[PDB]
Amino acid sequence: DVEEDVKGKLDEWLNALVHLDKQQVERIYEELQGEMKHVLDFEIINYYKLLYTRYLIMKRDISALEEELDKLKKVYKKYSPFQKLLYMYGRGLLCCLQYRWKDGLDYLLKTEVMAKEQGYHETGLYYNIALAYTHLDIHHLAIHFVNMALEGFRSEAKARNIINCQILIAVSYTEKGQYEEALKMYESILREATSFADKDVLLAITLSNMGSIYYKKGKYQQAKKYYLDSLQLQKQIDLNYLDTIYEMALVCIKLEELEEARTLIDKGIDAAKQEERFNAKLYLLLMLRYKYFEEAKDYKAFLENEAIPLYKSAGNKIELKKVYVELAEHFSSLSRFEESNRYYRLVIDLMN
Amino acid sequence: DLRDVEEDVKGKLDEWLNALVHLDKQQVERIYEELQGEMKHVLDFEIINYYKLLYTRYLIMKRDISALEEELDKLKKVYKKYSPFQKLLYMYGRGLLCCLQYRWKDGLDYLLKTEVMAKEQGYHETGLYYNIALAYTHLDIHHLAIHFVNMALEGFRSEAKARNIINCQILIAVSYTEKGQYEEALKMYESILREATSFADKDVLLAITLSNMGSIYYKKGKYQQAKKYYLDSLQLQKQIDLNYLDTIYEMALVCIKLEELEEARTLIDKGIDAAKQEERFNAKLYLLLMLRYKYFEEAKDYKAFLENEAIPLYKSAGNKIELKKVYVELAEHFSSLSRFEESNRYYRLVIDLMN
Repeated sequence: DVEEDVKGKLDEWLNALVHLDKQQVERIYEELQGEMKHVLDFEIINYYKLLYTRYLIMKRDISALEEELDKLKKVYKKYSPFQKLLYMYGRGLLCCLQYRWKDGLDYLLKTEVMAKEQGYHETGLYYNIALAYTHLDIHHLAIHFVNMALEGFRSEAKARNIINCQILIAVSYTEKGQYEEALKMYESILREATSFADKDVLLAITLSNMGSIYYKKGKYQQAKKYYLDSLQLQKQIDLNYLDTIYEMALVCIKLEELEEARTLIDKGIDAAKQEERFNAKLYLLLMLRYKYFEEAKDYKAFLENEAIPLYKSAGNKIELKKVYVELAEHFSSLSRFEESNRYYRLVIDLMN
Repeated sequence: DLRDVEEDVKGKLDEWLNALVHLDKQQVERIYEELQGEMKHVLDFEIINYYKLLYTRYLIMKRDISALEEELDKLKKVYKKYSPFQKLLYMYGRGLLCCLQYRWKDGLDYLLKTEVMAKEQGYHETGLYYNIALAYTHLDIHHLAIHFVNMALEGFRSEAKARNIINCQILIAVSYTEKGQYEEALKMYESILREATSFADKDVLLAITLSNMGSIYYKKGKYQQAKKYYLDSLQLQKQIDLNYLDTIYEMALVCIKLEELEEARTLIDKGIDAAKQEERFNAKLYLLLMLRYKYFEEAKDYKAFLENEAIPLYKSAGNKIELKKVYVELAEHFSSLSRFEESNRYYRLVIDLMN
């Protein structure tokens, strides 16, 4: 009977896990570990076990999540409709963390239809669904859920999530649509003045995209300022950082600033050798240096003997296509259209 | 009085809806002719337009594209002020319109918005999921195609509609075929060979399966098997339609690989005359005509037909899939005539269509 407070304590831990109050999550997680050893009601135990999976995604532990999620898998039959709900939710987030967006979406969609049946709501769910749809390129459905997520997030007055939705919205309308509508969304982010944790991380991304938008619009001077501001906001060395440098180095070329361009390129290269995680990005910067600061004779040489054989290792995306097009454009520029056709045909075979 | 006249019409309109959703052709035609004698009595703006949107679905079922536009272009400006369900009917009809016109990318765009409106109104249609996946198939986006058939599949399962369930299985095996997994697709088609016998239209199910199987044996290299599966498919094709033109076009290619040109030459002429009759087959008519010129007409005449008739036709209608095919043939042609610069030109054009 005394474990009915733990039942309520498990519900309190649920609130801290939904609104992501990490300071409250940790104190309850510790308090429970001592009290969870005594209680032996499996509708109360499996409650904690599933909330732990929710705790694991907050602690970004994929491996431990996979372990536990596979354990609860067999016990799924005898769960409560709400406990059944949490399992489907956890696997969705797992696949999202494993970037299996199609598999995650299936789980997250079931997570929605269960929540509706038993009359349960969580604003984070809509966001994840929207993030799922977005990362696998379904625009209309992504926008649908990200609005409902945004509506709920405004009612909860959490500015961090507000921007996250606004970023997604602006990104989607940028992928296929007018930039003037996407720029105002980014502009709305900058005007926003509620200071929170890692707001500067979001602004770094916001500025990075605006730099890209204005780069496509031809407005190079403005784009460079946005790239510059982004870089100085960036505190990491992640993939998003190497992108902005590569993009900014392009702007310097457009603005007849080959010195600043090469400097940025060299820094990108030096920062890319650091890890094998972005080994692909490394050669993108090399190609850029051969293209503008080396002989075209050597640029072709690097593309044929270094670039192409590198992307034998899962360069299947734009990277390998990029190398083929550049070579194709190279020969057709020298009016040597035969070799140009050869590489052009390879581009078609790749985009099968 | 006039008031109860409409009350019964609304009921009869809702009945016409379910017949148009569950595809009851004999029931659709029945209510359709009945409504025409009743719809001239009702004058309610809400009810009249409700009928007009439903009438579009009739035109889709009757596959009357030329009349399908006129009804939609008549509503393209004012539909925004209708009831929210009338919008969904408009977006849906417009979506399938693009599909019937082989503008799948545009069709998908409308269908996806239709699904968004579906969730907004608390009303979904399992048939919609299928069409979305069908559009996703022609766009070669198979991972999303598979995503939507599974929703349609489980939808069709709960609705106990075993016939449409098979349609999903066929579509699944199609994506697997394009995904390179030929063996798992064949074994999937064999399972349909047993399932087919349970339905009335079994002969049209076999013709499709035997066709798609023959296509797999064609991609493997087993051409002698390819013809046998195609021949059995054609022998069941007693109805001249889209599927007929697919089988007879694909078989012609098989007779080319088997160096049986005379039979291939015969098949094309039969397929050409078939497509000339109904103008819904213009896409495949000029596709069949390209085969006629590629092998049995001189190269210059083949080139002339591509530049002056093929491209203009596939440019008028946004049938980019076929326009891609024409560009490659022109690119490969000039490449043989050592006119690489003009060949190179078309290679740049075909890449733009893939982005």
